Amino acid sequence: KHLLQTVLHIIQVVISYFLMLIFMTYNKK
Repeated sequence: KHLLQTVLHIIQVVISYFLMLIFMTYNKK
């Protein structure tokens, strides 16, 4: 049941790996 139960963790890394790039851009000192 709940196939997202995992995807959630997946989207976690990616996002956790993307934000690190976004934040830099959306940092807007």
